[PDB]
Amino acid sequence: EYVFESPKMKEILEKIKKISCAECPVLITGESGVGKEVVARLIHKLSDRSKEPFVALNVASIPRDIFEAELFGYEKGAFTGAVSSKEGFFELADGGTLFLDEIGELSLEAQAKLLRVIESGKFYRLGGRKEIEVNVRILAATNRNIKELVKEGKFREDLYYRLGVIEIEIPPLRERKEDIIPLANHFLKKFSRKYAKEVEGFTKSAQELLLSYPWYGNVRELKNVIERAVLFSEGKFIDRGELSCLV
Amino acid sequence: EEYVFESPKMKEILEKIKKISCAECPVLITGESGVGKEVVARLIHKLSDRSKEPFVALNVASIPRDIFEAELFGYEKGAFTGAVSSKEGFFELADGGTLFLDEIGELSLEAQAKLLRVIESGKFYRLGGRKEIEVNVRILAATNRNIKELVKEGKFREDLYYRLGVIEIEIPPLRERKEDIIPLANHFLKKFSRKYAKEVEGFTKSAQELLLSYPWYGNVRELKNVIERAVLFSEGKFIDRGELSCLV
Amino acid sequence: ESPKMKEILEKIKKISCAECPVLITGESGVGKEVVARLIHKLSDRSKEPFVALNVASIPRDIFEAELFGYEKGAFTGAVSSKEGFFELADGGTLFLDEIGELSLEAQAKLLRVIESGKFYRLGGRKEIEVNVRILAATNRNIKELVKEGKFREDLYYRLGVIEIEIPPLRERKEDIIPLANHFLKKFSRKYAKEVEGFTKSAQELLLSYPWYGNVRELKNVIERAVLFSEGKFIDRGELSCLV
Amino acid sequence: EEYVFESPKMKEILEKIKKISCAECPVLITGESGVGKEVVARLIHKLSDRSKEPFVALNVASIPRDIFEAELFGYEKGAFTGAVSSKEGFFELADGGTLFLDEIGELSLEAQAKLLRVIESGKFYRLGGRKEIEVNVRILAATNRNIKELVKEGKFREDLYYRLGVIEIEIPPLRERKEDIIPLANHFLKKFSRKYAKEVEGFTKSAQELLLSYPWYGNVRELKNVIERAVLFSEGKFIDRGELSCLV
Amino acid sequence: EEYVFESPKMKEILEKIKKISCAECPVLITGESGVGKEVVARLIHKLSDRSKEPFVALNVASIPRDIFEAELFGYEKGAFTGAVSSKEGFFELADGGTLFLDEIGELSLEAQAKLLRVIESGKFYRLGGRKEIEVNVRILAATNRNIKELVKEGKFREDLYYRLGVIEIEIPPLRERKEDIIPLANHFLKKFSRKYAKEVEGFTKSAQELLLSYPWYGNVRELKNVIERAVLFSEGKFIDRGELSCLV
Amino acid sequence: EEYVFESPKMKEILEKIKKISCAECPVLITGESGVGKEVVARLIHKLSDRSKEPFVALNVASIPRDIFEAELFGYEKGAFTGAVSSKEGFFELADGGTLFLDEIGELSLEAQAKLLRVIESGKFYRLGGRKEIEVNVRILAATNRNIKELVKEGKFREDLYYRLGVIEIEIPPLRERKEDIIPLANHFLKKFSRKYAKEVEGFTKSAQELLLSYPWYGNVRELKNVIERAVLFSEGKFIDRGELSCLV
Amino acid sequence: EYVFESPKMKEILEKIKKISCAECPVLITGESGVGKEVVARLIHKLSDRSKEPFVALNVASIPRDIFEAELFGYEKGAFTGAVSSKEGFFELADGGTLFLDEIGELSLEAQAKLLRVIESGKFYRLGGRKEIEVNVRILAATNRNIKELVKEGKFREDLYYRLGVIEIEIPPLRERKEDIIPLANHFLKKFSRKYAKEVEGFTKSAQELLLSYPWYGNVRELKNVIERAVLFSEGKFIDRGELSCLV
Ligand SMILES: Nc1ncnc2c1ncn2[C@@H]1O[C@H](COP(=O)(O)OP(=O)(O)O)[C@@H](O)[C@H]1O
Ligand SMILES: Nc1ncnc2c1ncn2[C@@H]1O[C@H](COP(=O)(O)OP(=O)(O)O)[C@@H](O)[C@H]1O
Ligand SMILES: Nc1ncnc2c1ncn2[C@@H]1O[C@H](COP(=O)(O)OP(=O)(O)O)[C@@H](O)[C@H]1O
Ligand SMILES: Nc1ncnc2c1ncn2[C@@H]1O[C@H](COP(=O)(O)OP(=O)(O)O)[C@@H](O)[C@H]1O
Ligand SMILES: Nc1ncnc2c1ncn2[C@@H]1O[C@H](COP(=O)(O)OP(=O)(O)O)[C@@H](O)[C@H]1O
Ligand SMILES: Nc1ncnc2c1ncn2[C@@H]1O[C@H](COP(=O)(O)OP(=O)(O)O)[C@@H](O)[C@H]1O
Ligand SMILES: Nc1ncnc2c1ncn2[C@@H]1O[C@H](COP(=O)(O)OP(=O)(O)O)[C@@H](O)[C@H]1O
Repeated sequence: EYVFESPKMKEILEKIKKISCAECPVLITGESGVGKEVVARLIHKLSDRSKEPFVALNVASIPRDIFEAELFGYEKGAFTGAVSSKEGFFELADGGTLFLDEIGELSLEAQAKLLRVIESGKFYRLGGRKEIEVNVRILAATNRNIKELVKEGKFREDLYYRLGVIEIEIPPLRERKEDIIPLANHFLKKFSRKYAKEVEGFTKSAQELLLSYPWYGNVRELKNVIERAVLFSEGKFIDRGELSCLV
Repeated sequence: EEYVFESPKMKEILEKIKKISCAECPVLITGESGVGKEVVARLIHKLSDRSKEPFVALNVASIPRDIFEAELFGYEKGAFTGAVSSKEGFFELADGGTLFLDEIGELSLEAQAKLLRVIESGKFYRLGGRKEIEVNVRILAATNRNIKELVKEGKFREDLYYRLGVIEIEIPPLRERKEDIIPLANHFLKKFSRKYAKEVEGFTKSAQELLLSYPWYGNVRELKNVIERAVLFSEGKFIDRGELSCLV
Repeated sequence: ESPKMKEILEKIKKISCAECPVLITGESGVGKEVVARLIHKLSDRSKEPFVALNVASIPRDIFEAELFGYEKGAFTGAVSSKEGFFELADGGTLFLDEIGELSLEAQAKLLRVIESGKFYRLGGRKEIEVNVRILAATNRNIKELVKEGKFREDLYYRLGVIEIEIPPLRERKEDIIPLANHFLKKFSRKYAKEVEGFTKSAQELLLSYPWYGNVRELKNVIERAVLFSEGKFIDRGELSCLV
Repeated sequence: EEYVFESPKMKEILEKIKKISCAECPVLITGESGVGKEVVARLIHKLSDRSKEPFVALNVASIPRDIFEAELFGYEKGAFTGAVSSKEGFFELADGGTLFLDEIGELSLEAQAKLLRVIESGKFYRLGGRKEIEVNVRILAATNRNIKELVKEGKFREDLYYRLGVIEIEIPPLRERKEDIIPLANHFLKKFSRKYAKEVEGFTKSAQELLLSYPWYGNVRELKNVIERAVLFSEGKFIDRGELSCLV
Repeated sequence: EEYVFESPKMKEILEKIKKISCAECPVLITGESGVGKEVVARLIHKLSDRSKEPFVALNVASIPRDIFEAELFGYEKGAFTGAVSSKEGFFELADGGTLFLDEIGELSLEAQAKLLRVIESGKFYRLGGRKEIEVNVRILAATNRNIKELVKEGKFREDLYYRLGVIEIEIPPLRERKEDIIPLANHFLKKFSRKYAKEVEGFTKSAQELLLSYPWYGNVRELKNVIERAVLFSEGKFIDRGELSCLV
Repeated sequence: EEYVFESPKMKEILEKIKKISCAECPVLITGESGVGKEVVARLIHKLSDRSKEPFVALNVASIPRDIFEAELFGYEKGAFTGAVSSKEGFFELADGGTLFLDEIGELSLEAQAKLLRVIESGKFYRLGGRKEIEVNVRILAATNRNIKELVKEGKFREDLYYRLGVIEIEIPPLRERKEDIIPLANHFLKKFSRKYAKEVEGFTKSAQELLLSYPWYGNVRELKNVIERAVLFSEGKFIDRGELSCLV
Repeated sequence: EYVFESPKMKEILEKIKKISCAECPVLITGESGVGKEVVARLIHKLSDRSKEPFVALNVASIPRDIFEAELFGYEKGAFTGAVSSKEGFFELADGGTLFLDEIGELSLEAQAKLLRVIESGKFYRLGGRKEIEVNVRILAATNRNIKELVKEGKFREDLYYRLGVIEIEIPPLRERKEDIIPLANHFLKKFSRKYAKEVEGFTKSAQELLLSYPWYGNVRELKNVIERAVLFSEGKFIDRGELSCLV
């Protein structure tokens, strides 16, 4: 039950419905805390392979050394800390969608490998000899500006274009004020039920504030700001009171 | 007897703790050295649902940056010359209970990440390989530095900030909680006057005003030590500008 | 269908029935691979395997390693012997994409093989023997690198025997439109779209557009159009905006 | 055999040492390289309520920085390297007794931090261990460097000092306690005389003076050292400028 | 195979390569990339008292510095390689044989020295070892650099230089051996015309002259190839300015 | 063999030696390069209560700083990077005898520090060991730098200098002992005249004046060599102004 | 038949003869290939222990971190792999002449430890505990200027001077013209016999050329450049033309 009631969002939602029934890689960009994952997540549930696996893996939480192998996999002989070939996530999510967060953290080496896989659907295991071919619906995401990284020499130009087929720009909460009040209201519901609190909703005075806050964290920060406000809540409503504590 | 909270902003912070009771979202505590951060964590946990459960407090500074990512989590055998057994973890020891990471800013980028992954997934692996353990530990970070700043310095992962920034408590230095200095004074005095066996009863309007004026840069940490001293050299029941001045 | 590619299809044809290395120069996306991939199909060995490896998808140091194989502990971390991608491609054809990334050593080793067929698994004492069809394809200006001492002179020359310079799409106008269709046909065919073709309206911005990304960017831009396509045709609208 | 406390300050200190011994907070001893800082500590122990309990004393610079925390708190099976046995770390070795940490300023911020915790909690985890060890250690801190200076350079944990600077004892150099120079000189004279089997009964006043006109950059240490040197080169029953002048 | 030594100097070199045939004194060969050094080495081998013996030939440039010494001198167990049992090395491989070092210039310094010994004593130390390995190797080396300036530049050990150089052979470039050009040219053509099965027989005075003219900076190597190309793009029975110009 | 002390200060030392050879305190022999600094400690041995005990003489500079602590105090088991067995530190070697550290100038601030302990407590720990070994070694510290300076620079623990200073003993260059110079010059010419079987008995009057002028910066040693050469190129029964000239 | 028929050379030959009878260190300087090792070798053939072992050893071709251990030997445990206890070349050379060549390479700690041997004649087997005592006649040599080095702080001093005692300076052949022509004939004669060649000598034309060459490779270039000429030799002699190809 995810929210979509703003401008550029009820539009993106469409773009999702139209895309899903595709098989080319989608690229998602935006500031951390806008939906990227969610969006990617949906682009899956609607996709013709919704029932298929959704291997969503973070690129910033993984040692570069592990990742490159964690993803494509290895073969006895390239890893001196493990002997036995484990299938990379690619083979794991065979026929499924593979979402990589913060793409902008892929090795100039990983990226290359990636490209070859987006197009041929083929690749070699790390230290592999047999060409493994699979069926993965890649879903890039990132908070960083690729085009800027492309010039810095920190990212493959030809990898970007191939992902730029379907690109989705997620604008920050601060530019979807039509989302703050609905989302917030989502959250206030989640938590009010999660911590068994008789909290029904925000007051006008409060609703205003929520709309004025810049929400740097965006959707994320609001998620927290309200779990926090739900707990701090004393009566049935929330206004300038608990909120100001934060926002 | 009891503990000490009486100034408005703290009269408050106690409650915030009380409300947070029924929760488990990580908590980010911040105040100058000595302000009572680690005293709040401890209280948050005494109040959380898992009070009876363990409290695994670990100073992130009390361990060389190169061995933190070996003791917090754990260690998979033969990955570093000499391993008597894949190393357990403070995370694993704190499983089911609280894990109070003190002085967060002192986390290596590598672990800052590795923590994030465990704050969301809750699963972790000791070194290279995969997760094979289940840990249910409530994160409680406390730092005396300003997190936000560190974020523009790149020394602190932002996403890890907002993740711990679910509930955020900020302890104001003693010098702003003046209503606390005095009451916090007799608590201590009374404490050592016991442990140390001195007929000390209290302070003199003389000294009190002194205390209530001193800035206490190691707020409360200082106030505790200062007074532990002032009691040791006590002859008369009361303590005045005399025993404090030559010290403060 | 072109002023230079309808010609190249002949050099390829007049070559395939050969056995020496074929350099393939041109910007990113012209078809450097396709050509080679092709060159193979027409080669006396097209029935053999076509090992295709992206020089830059494997860490510099760890290359000669892979590409030429090593024995047991011939170095840092090598548990058990391995086969050089070359060997894998014995009899078949090897395609080294972006020859520009080969360490001055890899080059050094490459050459010797291309000139003797014999080499030494990295850290090996028996000389292995092979017959492989080398298909090099960079997008850089080797001749420069050579000067900047960033590439071996002699290596170039030996590869430069059969050089096939693929000009961009901004120099093959003849190919912009025929291709654009080829993509629309397949993309329409795949994404259940009732699209027939372009309107001279879009066929204009098309043949005009710089196409720095070459045939690839196109094979992309189109797929984007075929998706964001509505009716049966496309025009300045779809093509403009996101492109 | 005995001890020399005949100046104004020392005999004053020999009295604060008494008022303390019957306590248990950490005491920080400052003073140049020779004022007999250890001694003053060992004495506060021979008057303390655990005087029969052990007196663990270690030289903070006699163990490489890296092994220290490990040594000071111990470890078990495993650790970054070479750790293969359990060493209950010095601390425990003195549980109930007294720990003399020689020249603090050499501690690593890690150790400083880890220590500061033990001082207050009295509990700590073996490096690489999983059990919360508890001990009742009397920590006596001594250093020849100026801590406060160090705090500025950020070469020393602030709050650690405040935690040790409870009981601070400033032991001046010899060249400021003159009153002891001769009483002392005698003491060493008696001793080394006995020790080396000599007929040395005193110093001429020719010498009695050299000894007062020396800065003794090695307060007491250098004294004791000079004298013994003398008593050996001595010939008569009295030692005068003649023998000393070679040295002092 | 037929060797094209039909020039005034090359015809002379060959004699040298012959007069030199009866010894084992190291040989240093110098010339541009492709004037056929390895050839002249190979030939030096084929005419040497140890022709029916090995001829190991590695290209210093082909081996990354990380592994070369180890690749050339082998290593002993527990070598600086983090691997088990001892690997022999190209030197031993060439035992009794003739080792050919191509492009001597890239030889590391520590390397050149080691090499310097083997040339004298015939002994060397498996990387990270102790036993002293002896080998009866004939050394033929060559490079496309002018040594002296590397000796001067202090990039190439001096003494070393004066050690191989017992016998030195200068292989001029093609541009100074026009007498080889044409003959070479044919042999190549005859060789390719066959291998590829064509009807082409020779070159026209038209082209013959272009060939004699061209500078040939890729030396013989480019020749063999430029022609292999022609023989490829050959239609008629004779190759003339027509094809030769479409390239060179 | 033959001692040589006819000179005011030498002769005085020789006595300082003797008065000392009845004590087990640390003798900090001071002095230039080749002023007999060794002989002196060898002598302070031949006359000590343990002249029969071992005289362990180890050059604190012929042993690399990292392995120093190793060989000195000793090692336990696989403690450091390259440990295979339980080996005995040098101290132990000389247990009941004398450990003569030639030039404590080069002592890792750790060694120095770790050296102190041994000096006083007579006990020490084997690097990486748990047991506290104890020995009674007579330490003969022979530097040749100005310790006091090093102490300033910080390059020498201050309390170490004071623990070896108990009997400092300067040693005057040869330029400040013209008395020995010619005796020595003779004590040698003899030996070497014998050893090399030369019919040379002594120097001319001319000669000896030089042997007096010359400032022998290389001192006694300096002389020894220089006479040996002389004795060797010697012709007549006399070595005159000449022989000692073109070499001085 | 070793050559010594010129001024400074016939002179040094007299210094060698007197020396030999003497077990003292002897330093040897000169450019690469003047005869240092030859001299070092003669000082031994003439010493009162010529019948003894002459441990010549190349310092540069020996892993710096093994030298000492090689030199002084080691006792078990000395390092990982120290199974038994080997005994350095010193004990190898005992009773005779060891000969470090190019001294300037010893490590500081090496030069130190080296020293005490010169004086005491004792040294400690790496990680050893007993004093090993040998009777070796060190015969250092070098090509670098030690003096200059000491300054830089690369080479201990005492060791410098300790060896300085009898220092021998071999002069470049570019100053021993009198030796040239003689060396040549001895050389030609040699190879001319090793390869069964009809060579008898050189022509005035040749000779003059010789004596005109700087011989940067001093005596050790002349040795090659004659083996070369002796081979390429056609008739009975050798003139400008054959040596010009080299010189
Ligand atoms: N559009 C949305 N509607 C409701 N909740 C959302 C929405 N977007 C994000 N969230 C919530 O906010 C958090 C931010 O999630 P995420 O998708 O990972 O952000 P990002 O854009 O950085 O990838 C999620 O845990 C999710 O539950
Ligand atoms: N509000 C308080 N009431 C009573 N004691 C307190 C209070 N705050 C701090 N203290 C005392 O002050 C000391 C400093 O505690 P701590 O919170 O751990 O420091 P920090 O805030 O830097 O982590 C504790 O030993 C505790 O007993
Ligand atoms: N001549 C062509 N005909 C049809 N499609 C082409 C042609 N040339 C290139 N393409 C398309 O453009 C892409 C360029 O591919 P590739 O072989 O990798 O060339 P390059 O190595 O120059 O980038 C291919 O995926 C292919 O579908
Ligand atoms: N007041 C004193 N009376 C007798 N001896 C003393 C006195 N003070 C110091 N000493 C002696 O002086 C030397 C200095 O000792 P120490 O306590 O270790 O000083 P510090 O720790 O300041 O360097 C010791 O031998 C000690 O026993
Ligand atoms: N004299 C010659 N006769 C016939 N072929 C030659 C001759 N010289 C060189 N070649 C050929 O020319 C190419 C250049 O070879 P190579 O000996 O490796 O040159 P270089 O060592 O100078 O780099 C080789 O393929 C070789 O077979
Ligand atoms: N007093 C002396 N009488 C005879 N020989 C001496 C005397 N003092 C020193 N020597 C000789 O001088 C040399 C220098 O010896 P040493 O004591 O080791 O110098 P230092 O220890 O100062 O560096 C030795 O050969 C030693 O035998
Ligand atoms: N005086 C000489 N008499 C005969 N041969 C000599 C003489 N000097 C040098 N040589 C020869 O020249 C070569 C150079 O020898 P060497 O002394 O080792 O040079 P370096 O000065 O570098 O040590 C030797 O192999 C030797 O045969």
